[PDB]
Amino acid sequence: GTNTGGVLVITDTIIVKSGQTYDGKGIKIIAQGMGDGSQSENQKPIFKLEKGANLKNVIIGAPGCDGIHCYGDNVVENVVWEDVGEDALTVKSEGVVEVIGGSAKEAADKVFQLNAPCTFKVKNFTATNIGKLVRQNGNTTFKVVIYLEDVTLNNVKSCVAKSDSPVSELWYHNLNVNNCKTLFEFPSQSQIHQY
Ligand SMILES: O=C(O)C1=C[C@H](O)[C@@H](O)[C@@H](O[C@@H]2[C@H](O)[C@@H](O)[C@@H](O)O[C@@H]2C(=O)O)O1
Ligand SMILES: O=C(O)[C@H]1O[C@H](O)[C@H](O)[C@@H](O)[C@H]1O
Ligand SMILES: O=C[C@H](O)[C@@H](O)[C@@H](O)[C@H](O)C(=O)O
Ligand SMILES: [Ca+2]
Ligand SMILES: [Ca+2]
Ligand SMILES: [Ca+2]
Ligand SMILES: [Ca+2]
Ligand SMILES: [Ca+2]
Repeated sequence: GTNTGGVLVITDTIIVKSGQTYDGKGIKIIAQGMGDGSQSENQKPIFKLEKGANLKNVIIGAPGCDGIHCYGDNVVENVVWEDVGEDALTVKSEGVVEVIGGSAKEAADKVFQLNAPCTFKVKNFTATNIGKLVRQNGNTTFKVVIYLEDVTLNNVKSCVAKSDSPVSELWYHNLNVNNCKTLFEFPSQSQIHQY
């Protein structure tokens, strides 16, 4: 990537507009004044992806702040979270959201937080030292469908995925998990399927 070795220091959330692709070309981003990457719920996202916005080829350095906010129909490709903040990426509004490539590390709690009905696919992705890979917002009963395809996880302190919704589903294909308490916390294990 042509921005590789550059560090971009930002002081506000980067807004990517509907239909646009923000291509970092390998830039590393370090956010200032947007949060400390703790579990405080009051930090800013590094990126806000409007519905139909895409993001690719960015390394997000510490502090991870509130990661990437996705408003739906978003492709997030080859994004590396060096040090996840409060959470890495949140689905804020309905649509399809795909994380393809990249990796995440050092998530004290969630990597992916799903706050609206969505189809959420994680493909060709690695994560190390995480609490949960995927959480549907606690105590909600709207439907998410999660796909984990070619995903490798190491050191999962809580679980791979958690939902409190009976109608939600998780499908996985080529999922490799090392050092994990419990793979899935859903109302019923029959919500979890391979393919
Ligand atoms: O980001 C959170 O703290 C959070 C997200 C979930 O939507 C809520 O259910 C709640 O999660 C609890 C707990 O508060 C949190 O600290 C961690 O232990 O995960 C829990 C979980 O149920 O996922 O808070
Ligand atoms: O709830 C749903 O819409 C779906 O649930 C499962 O995924 C089932 O395999 C589908 O055939 C469809 O019924
Ligand atoms: O009900 C609780 C709220 O949704 C709040 O906890 C959210 O902000 C969520 O943790 C997140 O990080 O998006
Ligand atoms: Ca948290
Ligand atoms: Ca949170
Ligand atoms: Ca958050
Ligand atoms: Ca962290
Ligand atoms: Ca179903």
